[PDB]
Amino acid sequence: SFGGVSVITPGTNTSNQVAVLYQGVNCTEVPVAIHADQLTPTWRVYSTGSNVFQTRAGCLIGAEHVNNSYECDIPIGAGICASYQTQTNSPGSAGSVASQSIIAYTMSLGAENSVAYSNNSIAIPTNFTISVTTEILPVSMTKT
Amino acid sequence: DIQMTQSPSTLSASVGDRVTITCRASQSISSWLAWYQQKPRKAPKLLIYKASTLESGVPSRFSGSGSGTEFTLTISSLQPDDFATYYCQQYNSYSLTFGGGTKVEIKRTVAAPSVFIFPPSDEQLKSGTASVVCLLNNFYPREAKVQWKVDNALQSGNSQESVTEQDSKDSTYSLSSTLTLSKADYEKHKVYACEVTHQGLSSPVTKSFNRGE
Amino acid sequence: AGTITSGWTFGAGAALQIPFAMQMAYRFNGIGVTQNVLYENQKLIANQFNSAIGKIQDSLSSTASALGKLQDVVNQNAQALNTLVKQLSSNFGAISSVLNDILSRLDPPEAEVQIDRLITGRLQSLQTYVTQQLIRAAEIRASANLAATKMSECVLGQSKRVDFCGKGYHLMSFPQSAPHGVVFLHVTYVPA
Amino acid sequence: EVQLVESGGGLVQPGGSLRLSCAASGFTFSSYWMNWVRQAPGKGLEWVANINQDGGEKYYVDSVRGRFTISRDNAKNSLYLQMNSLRAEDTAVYYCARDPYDLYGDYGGTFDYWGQGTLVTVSSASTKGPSVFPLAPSSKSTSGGTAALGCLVKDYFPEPVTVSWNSGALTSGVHTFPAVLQSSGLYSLSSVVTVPSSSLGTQTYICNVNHKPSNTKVDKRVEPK
Amino acid sequence: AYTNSFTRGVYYPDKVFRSSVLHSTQDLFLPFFSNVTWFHAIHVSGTNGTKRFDNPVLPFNDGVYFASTEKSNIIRGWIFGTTLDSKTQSLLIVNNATNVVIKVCEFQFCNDPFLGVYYHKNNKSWMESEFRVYSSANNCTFEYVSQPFLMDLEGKQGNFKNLREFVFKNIDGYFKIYSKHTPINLVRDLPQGFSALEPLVDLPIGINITRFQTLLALHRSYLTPGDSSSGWTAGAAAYYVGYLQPRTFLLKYNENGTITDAVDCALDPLSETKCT
Amino acid sequence: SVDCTMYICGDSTECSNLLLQYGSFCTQLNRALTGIAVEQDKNTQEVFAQVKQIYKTPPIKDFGGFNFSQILPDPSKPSKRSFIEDLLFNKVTLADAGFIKQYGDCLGDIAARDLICAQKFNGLTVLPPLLTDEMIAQYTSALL
Repeated sequence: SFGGVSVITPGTNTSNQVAVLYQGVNCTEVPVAIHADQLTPTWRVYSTGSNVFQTRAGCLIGAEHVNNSYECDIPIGAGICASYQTQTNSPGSAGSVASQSIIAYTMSLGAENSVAYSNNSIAIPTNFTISVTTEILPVSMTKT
Repeated sequence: DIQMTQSPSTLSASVGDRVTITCRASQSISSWLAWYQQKPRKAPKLLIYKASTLESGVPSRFSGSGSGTEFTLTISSLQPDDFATYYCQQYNSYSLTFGGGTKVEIKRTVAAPSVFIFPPSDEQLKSGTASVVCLLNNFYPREAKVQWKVDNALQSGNSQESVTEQDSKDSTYSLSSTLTLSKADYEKHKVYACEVTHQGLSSPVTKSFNRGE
Repeated sequence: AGTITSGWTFGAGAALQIPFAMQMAYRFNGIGVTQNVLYENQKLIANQFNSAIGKIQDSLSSTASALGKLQDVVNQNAQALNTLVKQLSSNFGAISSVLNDILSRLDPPEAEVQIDRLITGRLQSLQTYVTQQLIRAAEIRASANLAATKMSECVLGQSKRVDFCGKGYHLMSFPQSAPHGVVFLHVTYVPA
Repeated sequence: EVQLVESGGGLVQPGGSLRLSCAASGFTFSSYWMNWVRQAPGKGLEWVANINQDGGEKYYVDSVRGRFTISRDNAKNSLYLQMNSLRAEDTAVYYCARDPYDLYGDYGGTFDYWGQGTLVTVSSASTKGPSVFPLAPSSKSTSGGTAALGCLVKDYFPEPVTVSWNSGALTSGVHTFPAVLQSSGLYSLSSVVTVPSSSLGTQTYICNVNHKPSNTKVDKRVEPK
Repeated sequence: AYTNSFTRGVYYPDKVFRSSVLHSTQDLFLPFFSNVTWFHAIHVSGTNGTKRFDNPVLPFNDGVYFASTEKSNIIRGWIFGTTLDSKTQSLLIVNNATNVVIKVCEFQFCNDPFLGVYYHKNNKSWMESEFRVYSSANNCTFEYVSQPFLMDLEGKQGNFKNLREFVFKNIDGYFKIYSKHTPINLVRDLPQGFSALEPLVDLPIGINITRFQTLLALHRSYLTPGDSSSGWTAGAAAYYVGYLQPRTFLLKYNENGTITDAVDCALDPLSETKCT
Repeated sequence: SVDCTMYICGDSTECSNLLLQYGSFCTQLNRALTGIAVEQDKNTQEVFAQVKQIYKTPPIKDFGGFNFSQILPDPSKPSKRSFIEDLLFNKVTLADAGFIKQYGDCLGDIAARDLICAQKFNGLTVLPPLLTDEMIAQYTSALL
């Protein structure tokens, strides 16, 4: 067994807690790869625990699996996406530092919808919007 | 150096409730923090050392925890004895520093103050000055406002006030306000009034007297 | 200027000055909505456009991240040059990475061998760099052609292609300069 | 009984010097660091100075550095603090406390034992006995209600002052307010007690004022007009 | 006991000046957030008596990072070498009150060597007059003498001020010295913060050193070889020792060429990312 | 994705030292392929992901007589995929699926009969696609 190791981290400005993805491996090999039994108890925590999530891509450690689906912040692979989220309850407070954590979940395709299809009905908009969006394209390289 | 900042500066809780005072160091002290209890005019007593070790003979109600830079002293079941100012200190590095101090007070039902006004004694007048005193007796909470009026004129810069420590039995506070004036000034005016506002009072209490009468 | 003043005509030939309100009326005509909609709602539409533009100022000002498409190009080239520059340091199996050293170090009969190692390697690195540039340049030129088409179709006129000019029934676009690239401020009609 | 008694407080003019001393008992004095901490009333507790068990190593807060010297006589079981160039700011209550060993470091226990304190006042004012004026009972209410009376102890320096009523006979309902430093620089305070209106005339009320620094004692009878 | 040596132990990897660039190098450094062993000095105490005077011999390993906060400069110097006994050359660095001398001789080391300044009762003076590192020496390869300097001779106890850090490594048989001295009066005892060490001296001795010992000093006490930590002891002082390990680091050179920060590459996965 | 070190040096200390002399060749190569990898994900997002919300068809098929049944996903079969597309998957040769290969099952001269396993041997790894097949179908369902 071998594979790539990719670190899923939020920006350093936000935090320094990370989650690691061991690509194309089973969770089993990571405790065996290093001698967890040999190591100190401080080291032992990292090998195994409830906080391990296994995915098709590999074994992701450091991220709690979540049922809820959200937009994909960072792509893991196999449809799993990781993000740094905390639920916050504070008055007039942005999500402040709290027990925050890194979560991994099946990336939400988006809010699912449905259309009331019928033989006899149409949906015609009453009002509209004039919007402006930005499309950016590179024109030229530096003339080296 | 390191600065320790406690919060809140003051708090009032009822008996039996849980109180939590926090202390925040400017930089990591590690475990080097201790807590002290101080009663009015008495010397401080050491409650906790190494952030969480109870000093011998200290009541078990007190406990202290901490991690990182932030530390907390909790009092599981507040008792009347507990009234005092509590200070955190960090022995981690020199110079040794104490926090500002948190004054704890026993919360009791609101009580209105009895108000009395005292005119200057004849003996005092013989000196130069006249001292008018206004006593506010046994009220809670501590916040109380006193305005002085000489023939319905507001007074400023001529008053001083003092407040007693919370009463042992009553858990109430008392306050004295003294208005000082020259003998000459005093003779000038007829009516001396003391106006008091407090949570306890639905309407203002004013006690007054006439100079000659 | 032509886009504001002349409508689409400035691409077709001599720019024919036309009053602006008249242009959008033609423009709305482009989507399948009659002229009356604009005038009947001219103030609000105008205001809505005005407020809309300001939003872009904030988004661009707020985050640089919007600019990633340009930034990576600059980043990539910088990286390519850095890598190209850094290669100079590699020994490539030669005793040393410095030409002047080798020259000072060895007589020609022996030196030729060592220098040769660097030349084959360094040239190969340079060869690698060039190939990358050609491929990368192709990508940019691909974008340029697209950019030209967008400028051609979107600026010069109202494009019919869905999702060419941005999500929605496209009104018009205002091209904007940028470093090593271009930015378009598409104005799109979206049903509310 | 581990005990620490401080002596030497008093009134001192600016520029003056004093030396306070703390006699210790109940433990092996030679083996421990001793410190001096001060509490200046408006401000808080402040750590003044520390001495190692050996007596050689000595540390001070910056404000005091030239001015104060801490020393100890183990045979004497006494600790001292000599102060110089006293400033008004040095006024405070000085406590001698037994400190922990710095070596403990991250696990420092802090000051285990403390003395009662010695009060030193730095002010230009001279010692002066208080004037005691009666606060006669005045109420605009029916009798039988409670009445308040008291004594005005004014213009004395330095603190402290002792106030008792009826020679300790009358405790309940007594409030002797903390003194305030007046603009003059002299101290003034009042002591009051609430009593039944019926008691006026029947009961004698004597306010006992004792000001040790001035060595004056006063007994004022408070009577209604 | 152990303390957290958060960031410290970084030094300029080479003589070369660099500016405004992030350069990566591999040398023997102190890994970040590594435990250091805290050694202590305790004055005589009550019956229990905490008193400690720790001068054990410690391992040289790859390299040692030594830091100390001294109430007074109790710690005069160090000893480096395998045996620390004669019949072999051993590095000896000691600073008398006057100057610093470095000497290779095959010294006859005392079982418990130390140095010292005695504090006189009559006057304030602190004077060093206890120097018992070795009985004798022979076949001395190299010796160096520094300039005069003034330090705290007298016995005092605590970690009030002086913070001194050193890095001792061997490079190609070279004995290297690095140092940084900053007062931590207000600063915490063994403080958290980052500082870079720069090379003071080069010692071309080429001594193979397995172990080293620190020599504490106080002249109030007399010394004889065979002195087993008896007699009076110096004021409280604490010193730390850590072990260097081969690790990669990314050093940040400021405009000045001063090393503002560093990243332990191996420390954690976050740190590894910074490395790439 | 390919690892230069294993590919060139595969478990040889004496080799890797020689590779270092080469300088930055590997880092760029690994970088180049990785750039390619992300691009593919970008390709799939851009192609399929055109719609924000994911639409689902109503239970009533009455499409004016137009018979969509073949094109719509067939709730039933594993993966809610359509009939016509189902054949499409069948016609092609999938490199591999499941992303899990028994290590032991693999070790000697026969496992390379299993080509992927052999590839697993020489540093050649296949990263999984970010958008899973099931996920891809949903878009195709929605766009439809």
